[PDB]
Amino acid sequence: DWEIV
Amino acid sequence: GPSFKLEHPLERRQAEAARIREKYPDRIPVIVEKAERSDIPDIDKKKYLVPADLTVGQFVYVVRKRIKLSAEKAIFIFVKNILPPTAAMMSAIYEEHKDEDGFLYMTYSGEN
Repeated sequence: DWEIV
Repeated sequence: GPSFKLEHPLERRQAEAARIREKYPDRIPVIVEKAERSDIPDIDKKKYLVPADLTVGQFVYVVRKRIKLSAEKAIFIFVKNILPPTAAMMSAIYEEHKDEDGFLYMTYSGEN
């Protein structure tokens, strides 16, 4: 679960 | 405090790094965790995929949006206890400081 900046 | 390496052995970390860097080739995977000695609140999210040319300062703002602090309270983000330059690109920080596992580890604190 990665925050796409 | 820093927990990602506590909670996952090298093999799982490297595998996740490889997975994500293949899926997003131009992004830098960053792990942001609370500095060991700080009582600042938790941030909403630990794992960030950042564009390579995002600046450090733009990233600090990104992180500050994911925490609840009264307006007078400070935040600081460190890489291996160095305060990086807000004008630097995340790509340069990654080159200097990336971990063996492929991630860039940063900490945040209410104290500098």
